[PDB]
Amino acid sequence: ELAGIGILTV
Amino acid sequence: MIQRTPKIQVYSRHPAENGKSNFLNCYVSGFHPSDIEVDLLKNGERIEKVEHSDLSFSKDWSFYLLYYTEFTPTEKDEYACRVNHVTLSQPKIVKWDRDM
Amino acid sequence: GSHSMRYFFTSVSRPGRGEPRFIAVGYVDDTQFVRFDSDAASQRMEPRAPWIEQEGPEYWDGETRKVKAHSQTHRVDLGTLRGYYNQSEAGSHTVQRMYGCDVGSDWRFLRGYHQYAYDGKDYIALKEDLRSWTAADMAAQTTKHKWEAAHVAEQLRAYLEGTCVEWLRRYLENGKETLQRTDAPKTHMTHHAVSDHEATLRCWALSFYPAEITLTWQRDGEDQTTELVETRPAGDGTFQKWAAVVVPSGQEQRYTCHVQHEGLPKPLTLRWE
Ligand SMILES: [Zn+2]
Repeated sequence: ELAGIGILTV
Repeated sequence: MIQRTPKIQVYSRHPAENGKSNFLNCYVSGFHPSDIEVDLLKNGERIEKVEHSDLSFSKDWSFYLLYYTEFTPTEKDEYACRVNHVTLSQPKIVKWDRDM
Repeated sequence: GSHSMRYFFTSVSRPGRGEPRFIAVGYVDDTQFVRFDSDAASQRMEPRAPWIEQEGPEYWDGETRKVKAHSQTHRVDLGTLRGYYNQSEAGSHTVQRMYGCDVGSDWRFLRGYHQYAYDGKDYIALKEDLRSWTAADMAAQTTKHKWEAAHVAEQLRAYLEGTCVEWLRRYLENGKETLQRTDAPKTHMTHHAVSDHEATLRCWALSFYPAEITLTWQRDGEDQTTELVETRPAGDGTFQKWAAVVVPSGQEQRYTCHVQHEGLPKPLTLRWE
C-alpha cells in the first residue's frame, strides 16, 4: 500500500 | 538536464513458428526524457492494435516501456519497430531479426 | 529468498499543454501489481495483478486517495523546482520518485528507501539509516532543510519499517502462486558465422523469473569480454536474455557459457556440442 505520511512538497 | 538514447530490442514472446499465434515485442529502455514515439510495423505499415506497459524506470532513473502486439508470423511478413526520441537525429527502425 | 516492494512515480510538465502527466506503478519483486495514470479513464488506482483484485473497496478508495495526493504534491514540486533552478516555462521537466522496502528470506525488514530525482539526476534521497538526507546540490539543500524541519524522515521511516513491510508480506501471501515462484531459464546456444574465419556463439536464457540472472562466457575457464543485452520482458511474466562472443572458427570448444539463476539447482554450463 502507498505511504500515507512522509510525502511532502520539496 | 540529462538525455539518454533508447536501447531497442525487437523479439517474439515465444520462439517463432510460422502459422502459430504469438506476440511481437519492442522493448525500449534506458531512455530519458520519457517522451518517445514507438510504432510496430508490418511490411512497413504501422500496426494499430499495439499495447504498451505503464511507464516505469530503472535504478539509474532511465525509463523503459514494452510495446507489444498479437501476431501470427509468416515466411513473407517482415516486422520492425520504429522509435523516435529527442536523442535521435532521425527515427530508428529496428527490424525483427528472426535468426539469432 | 529476499523480496521487495517498490512504488515508482513519474511526473512530467507539459509547457503550454496544461496539467503535468502523472504515472504511478507498484511492483512486488519484478511483478507489477497496481497503476495510476493521470491520462487514463478511471482516475483511480487500478489493479494489474490477479492477486491484488481481491482487495476490497476500502483498499482501492484509500489507494486512489493517496495516489491523487502524491499527484498533487508532484504538481506543486514541478513549479517549485522550476523556481529553484530559475528555468524557463518553455521546457518540459521530469520529477521521479521511488520508495519501498526489502525483506530477507525470513520476510523481516532488511532495508528501506526513498529517492527523488529531477530531470534524470539524483535530487535528494533518504540515507540507509532512514534518519538523514543526501542532497545533490545547492538547490536541493533547500528541500533538505525543509524536510528536516518538518521531520519527514521519521515519517517515511515509520512507513518503510512498518506499513511497507506488513503489506509486502500480505501481498506475498495473497499472490503466493505467482510471487513466491521461480521459473528456471530454458537455455540454448546458437552458432552463426560472421565470416570465413569467425563465428558468433550466442547463449540464450528464456522464460525465467525473477529477472535477476547472470550469463557469462569463459574461454578455457577464464571470463571473457562479448556482448550482452539488457534482460527484457517476454510479456507473460517471464524474462529473456542473451550473451554472445565472437570466436575464431574451429575454436568453439574453447568456450563455455555459464548461467546463474535462483531457479537453477546449480549454475549451468553450456557448450556448442
Ligand atoms: Zn540461425
